Amino acid sequence: NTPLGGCILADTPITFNENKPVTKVKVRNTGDRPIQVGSHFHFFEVNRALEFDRAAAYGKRLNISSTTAIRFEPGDETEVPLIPFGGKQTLYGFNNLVDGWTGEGVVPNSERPD
Amino acid sequence: NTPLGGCILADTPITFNENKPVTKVKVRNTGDRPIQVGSHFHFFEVNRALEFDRAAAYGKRLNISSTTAIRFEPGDETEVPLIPFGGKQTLYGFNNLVDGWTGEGVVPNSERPD
Amino acid sequence: PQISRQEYAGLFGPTTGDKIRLGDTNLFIEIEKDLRGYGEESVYGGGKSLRDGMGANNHLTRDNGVLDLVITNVTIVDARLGVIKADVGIRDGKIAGIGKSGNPGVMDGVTPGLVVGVSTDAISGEHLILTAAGIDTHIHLISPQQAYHALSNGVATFFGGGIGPTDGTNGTTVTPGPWNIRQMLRSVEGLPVNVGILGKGNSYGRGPLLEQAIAGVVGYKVHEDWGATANALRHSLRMADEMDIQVSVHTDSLNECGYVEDTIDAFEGRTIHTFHTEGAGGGHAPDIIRVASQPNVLPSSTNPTLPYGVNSQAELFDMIMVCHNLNPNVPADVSFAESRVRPETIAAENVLHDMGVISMFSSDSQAMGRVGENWLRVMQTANAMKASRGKLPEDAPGNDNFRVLRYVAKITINPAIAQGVSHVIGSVEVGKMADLVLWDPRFFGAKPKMVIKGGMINWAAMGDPNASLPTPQPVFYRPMFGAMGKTMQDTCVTFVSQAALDDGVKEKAGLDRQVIAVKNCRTISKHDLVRNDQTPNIEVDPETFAVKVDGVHATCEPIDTAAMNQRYFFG
Amino acid sequence: PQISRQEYAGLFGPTTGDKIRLGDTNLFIEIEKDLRGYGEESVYGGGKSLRDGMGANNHLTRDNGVLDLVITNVTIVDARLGVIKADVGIRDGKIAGIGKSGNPGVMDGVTPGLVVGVSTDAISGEHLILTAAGIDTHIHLISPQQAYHALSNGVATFFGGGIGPTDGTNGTTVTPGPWNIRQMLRSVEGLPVNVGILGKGNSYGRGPLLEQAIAGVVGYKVHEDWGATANALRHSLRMADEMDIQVSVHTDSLNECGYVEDTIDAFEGRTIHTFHTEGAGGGHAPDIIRVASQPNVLPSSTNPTLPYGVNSQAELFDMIMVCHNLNPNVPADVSFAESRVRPETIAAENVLHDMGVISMFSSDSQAMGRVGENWLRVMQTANAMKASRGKLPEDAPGNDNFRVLRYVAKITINPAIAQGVSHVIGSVEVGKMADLVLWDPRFFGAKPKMVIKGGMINWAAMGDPNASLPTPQPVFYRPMFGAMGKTMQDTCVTFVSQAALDDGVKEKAGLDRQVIAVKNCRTISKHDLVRNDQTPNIEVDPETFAVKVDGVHATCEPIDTAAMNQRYFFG
Amino acid sequence: MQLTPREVEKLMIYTLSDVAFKRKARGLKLNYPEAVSIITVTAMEGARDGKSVEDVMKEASKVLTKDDVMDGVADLIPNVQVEAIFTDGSRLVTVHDPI
Amino acid sequence: MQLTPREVEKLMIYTLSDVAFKRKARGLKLNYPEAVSIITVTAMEGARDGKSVEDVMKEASKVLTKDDVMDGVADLIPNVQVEAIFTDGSRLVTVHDPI
Ligand code: NI
Ligand code: NI
Ligand code: NI
Repeated sequence: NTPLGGCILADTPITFNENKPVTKVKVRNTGDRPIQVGSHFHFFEVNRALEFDRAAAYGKRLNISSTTAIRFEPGDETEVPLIPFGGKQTLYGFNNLVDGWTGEGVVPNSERPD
Repeated sequence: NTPLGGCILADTPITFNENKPVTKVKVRNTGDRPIQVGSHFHFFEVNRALEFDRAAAYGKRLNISSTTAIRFEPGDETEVPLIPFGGKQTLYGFNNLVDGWTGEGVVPNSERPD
Repeated sequence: PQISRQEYAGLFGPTTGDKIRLGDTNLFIEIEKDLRGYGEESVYGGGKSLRDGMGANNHLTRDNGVLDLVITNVTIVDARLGVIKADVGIRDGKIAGIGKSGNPGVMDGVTPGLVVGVSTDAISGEHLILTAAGIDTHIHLISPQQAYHALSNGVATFFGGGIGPTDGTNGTTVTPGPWNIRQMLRSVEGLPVNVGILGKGNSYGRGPLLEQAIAGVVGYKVHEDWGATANALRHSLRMADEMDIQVSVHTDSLNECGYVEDTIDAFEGRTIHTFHTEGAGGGHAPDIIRVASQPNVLPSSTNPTLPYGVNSQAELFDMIMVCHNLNPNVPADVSFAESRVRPETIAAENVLHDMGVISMFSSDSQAMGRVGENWLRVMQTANAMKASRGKLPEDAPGNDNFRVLRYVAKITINPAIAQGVSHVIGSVEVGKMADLVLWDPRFFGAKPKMVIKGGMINWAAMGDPNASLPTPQPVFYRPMFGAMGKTMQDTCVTFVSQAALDDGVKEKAGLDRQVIAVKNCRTISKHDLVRNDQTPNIEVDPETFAVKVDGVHATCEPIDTAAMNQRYFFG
Repeated sequence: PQISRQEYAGLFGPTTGDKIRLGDTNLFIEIEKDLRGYGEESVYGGGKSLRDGMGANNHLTRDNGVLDLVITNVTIVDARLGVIKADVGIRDGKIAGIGKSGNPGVMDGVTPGLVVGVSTDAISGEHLILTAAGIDTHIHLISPQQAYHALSNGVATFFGGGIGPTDGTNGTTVTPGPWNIRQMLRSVEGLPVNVGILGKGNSYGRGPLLEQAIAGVVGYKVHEDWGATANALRHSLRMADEMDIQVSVHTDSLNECGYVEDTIDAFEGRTIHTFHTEGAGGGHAPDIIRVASQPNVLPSSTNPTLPYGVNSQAELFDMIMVCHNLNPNVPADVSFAESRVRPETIAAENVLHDMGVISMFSSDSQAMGRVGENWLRVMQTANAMKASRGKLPEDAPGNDNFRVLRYVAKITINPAIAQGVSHVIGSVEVGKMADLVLWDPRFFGAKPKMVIKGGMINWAAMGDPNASLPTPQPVFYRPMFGAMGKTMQDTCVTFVSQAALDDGVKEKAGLDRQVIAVKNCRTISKHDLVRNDQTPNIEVDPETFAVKVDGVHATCEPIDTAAMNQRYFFG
Repeated sequence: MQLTPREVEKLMIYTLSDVAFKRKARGLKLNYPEAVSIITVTAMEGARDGKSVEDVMKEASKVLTKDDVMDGVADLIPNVQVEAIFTDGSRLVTVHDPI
Repeated sequence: MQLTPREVEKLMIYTLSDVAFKRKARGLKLNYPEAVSIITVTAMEGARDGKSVEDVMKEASKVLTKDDVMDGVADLIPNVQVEAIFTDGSRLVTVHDPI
């Protein structure tokens, strides 16, 4: 039995988007104010204050569940797994740093100077 | 193997509409000319020359494959199985004898003039 | 990464295999399919997937696909292929697509007819249930407030007739003659529901029926008070053939012109809508249910009898005296009711709904019927028939989808098929109109959150308008922007015959409402009705009024406590 | 009653489980489903089911459902859910339904959308195959007779550009400028096929591309002869975003502006149609197939290379000299061809079609391509890949449906998706236009009996018109009533952009043909293409031109004798 | 609360019942709306308490007599109708002449 | 009185609180609207008495238990919102699960 509006949930955990590369990066908040980045935000077009390997985040979002965001306090250093965007991988907006195209590139991580 | 444009049919015979009542009737051609009745022709609204139990064919067609027709020569008497029409069982045209639906009467073969 | 379904259900809602309890009933509905790739779930909020360059996109609305509104992952309950979890899209007041939403340029597996952009405004689809709005084929136009009570329970479509509180209207759903029809088509301009006017189907000539068809009637009405004669039906059916409309019947309960078998001969196997197939509302007493055995018939039912209660026998002996102005002192008036109050057919009606014989559900509002208890009384019967008759052979071994899908079809898709408006409204399918209802599973079938009509919210649950949120008390239902100004007329549909549409009723009668012509009323049968295609043999005893279906006595014991009533309502 | 399938096949044709051999090939197609209740099969003839009060009915045509034409029991070969036996309905030049035909009043299980009446004219669907007509995305408008040869093989839709036999047109599919576009949109009035004009996509400014979009072009064309620069591409796509149209590319084979990787950077991951993805027709030599690995790309292919024959190597060196006026004496002209005649990519192209990478199939007519051998060369490749690579893991254990459904998708639904005309034409689905082809399984993919366009027969096999039957010799194909008078224009569609349709090109250019605006060209990807959603990794050796797909060498040995050619054709 | 219009209008009828039993406490002859107000509240309260249709009809007839109302109020009330929510659902309550 | 619409609608919620307290006196398990009525009135009365937001939130949680309501009413009420006029002005009152 279960209460009103309850869910008799099956004993099985959910599996997220598999067969997609993962990139672990150490992100440290240099600024004196807190920063929180959402699931689908493009980390390459984030604040300049955050010190990390910027070049490794080409067309790559957070490797966490959709919707949710992870908070960074001033100074605190946190490791974050990153996953590449799906479909055509054509991003626009954020800070006018790239606005479209994809990097990718089989064998060399080249193109798009900044 | 099969020739070009041929059909490799499976070893199984086709089953034509089951769970529908059957009515066997002896039909004799009194007239001196031949008569051929098609699969979906309403047997009650046929030529007056054919001598048979007319009342039994209330909204009933021939119990043979669709399209095909069976020929009757002058004088020749042939037994023919009859099947009732599908859907709403409401027939129109032929000889203006009924032009309506044959009611699935509540147990008796009654209603309408003949 | 991997995470448990408990935290997923708390944010994104259920998925494949999860069962949802429908309020305080014993019914549980399992998700048959999830049309989404796990990982890219689309939801709106502070720092969520639906932002610039993530869920949205820089392309224009003209690029057929950019939605006007999206329901962020909801559990659909449709009769065609329901009990599925998917993002539903709205565009031009119609259902664009059902599957996965977002930006295909940066998300994998996004459905082509379902993309979020600059034109979309999201709805919190999670932890809720979506469905097609209800239709009521028996509506006496006695009061215009009736619609607010109907729309307050998930019924955004009306079908019937009347002028106002006239005794003529109080007993019969008719708007007789072109003058009354035009005045009612014009009064409906100030109503927040779809309407289908029914004319009087009592005539020997072809002309008086033709006048009403060209005036703008979706069908005809044949009442026992106006004379349900073999000629009144023959001529109403003859005209309904050439006009492509549906005739509704309330047969002669006095057995004056003939018996039930004589009126079936007068039908001539032509499709017809039968009100109150049980017999409380009307029809050839005692064996009316006998009509539900033929295929041409489209059986509907009034809702004061469903569910079959212990105290139902007492109330209907006094109720019958007001609707058809019958006197309690005249012997012919009271002795006539003694047969119509037969309790054996009311219990049979309830099991016939479970078997799939009574194909739809109506009300007969303010004349032996309640308009604001329709979806409720459907789910109340579903709880009683599961607790007594148990799970069906067609029903699944671990869920009650088959019964719910069969029962929601009686109020959503089947009444729409009957009155020739399937293509417009009926089911949550692509290309159809956006007449949808949203409710919490806790308040399912009784109290919805919102009521979307033509892609705009017409009616919804709302708190104090001066407050800082829409949830603070007093939370009572009020008309929304979809029921204000010119948008009420735009989003509502005045149904008529093709003859009337071709003649130019919209211009002649000056209707700012949307005008769609009814069609495919005559060729349809009981097999075309969803989840209720059974035509079983019937045997009814005329003395004690006992009903036997296929040589088996059809009955059930009454219930004292029904599901969802004093626990949610006040009055 | 019971009867054998041998006598049933001789009258009513095959059904569930029956396999049909496609001509002299090794391919057999099995029926996956039969949408009909056995017993009431609908066929026309002397004393058959389709007569007054049997298959027909006394109700009017305005009762939405009465068909204008019905195909009596045919084996459909659609890429969505084909290989089914069902009665197909035609009404208002569109598909009204697919299932069972006849009178629902006297026949059980008749589909509501499909009813035969007084308005229907039957077609002998039995012992024949039905399919959607073919589309050709690479058409140089060099000669108007080209359409007769195309339509004589089941291709009732064209897509390309040109003025006439100008060297400019002989090498590039372009109708450049509003003047040339109006003259060609107006010359197409006397053509019996659908047409989609492509403008020149070679400009640095927005303006010159806008002038063509508003004039009436379905897309743009970027050729190496007119300069396939990164700017010509990046600015053509920028306009194709705001206009919702498809750009077709014939990349710089000289590697002048950059390499293939520099042009993929210029695309910026925006959807694009790539002609001759192999390299014979054109494109960045040698690794042009490398472009098919990305998802935004829509790969098509010319048909002189498919199937890969033993003598294909020789004809290309002489053929390449005329199409792009290359001199046999100049060293830079002949040494440039030595790389483009690479035989390793032609064998890879054939296997890539089987794998489901090359999503569609074109021609490049009268410029390294044949218009009248499209459907033929598709089925010729299907026979070669089955005989060499064998049955696929996705393919069934006893039939070759998966391969045929994958291969028919390349000429029917995928080119329609690419050029944004899916909703109009592409598959045998409900609500789509009636652009269908009929052939005997004996003559499948080479010679059809009829060609229905907009519900009327446009072209068909016809004998001596003076004879007592249509079958007596000489039987050569001639234009029918669907290609005569004003009916040719009615049944054919001149595709344009929305921007052009909104401006009023039908009125400005004075087009008596049907004018439909293309849409959903930008958001689509490789996954939206039917049966060809694979995006595998690629590795191409630049010295010997060897192609490795996912670390496996992609090639196959050539064939000397192909299926259906000498046995059916004469010349 | 999600009060449907049927529930909102059933509050103005209860507001009158408190004024009817407050005036009854002082010893006043009830008028037409006051008499019907205290007659209908016993059906709604009866349905809330779980009483059957038979019980509430007879109980509604034994609330007031001819001396408890004004002269002529019994003549204009030969019947009193009202809908209340019972354990099985909404049911009609017809009280034929309660005085 | 110059009753603004916000004040007029706050009377129909008080009419229900008297019916909720009257049914509580007879010993009846309150339903959804009745439970929320008597929960919201304590916030309006609390704000009238001059009680702080902290006091009225905790006081509104200690009015009824699971035995004082019907089976399932606690499951469908994880939060109760209402606005009352305090000494400083109109303030929100969110009661997270009072049962
Ligand atoms: Ni009635
Ligand atoms: Ni070319
Ligand atoms: Ni070309």
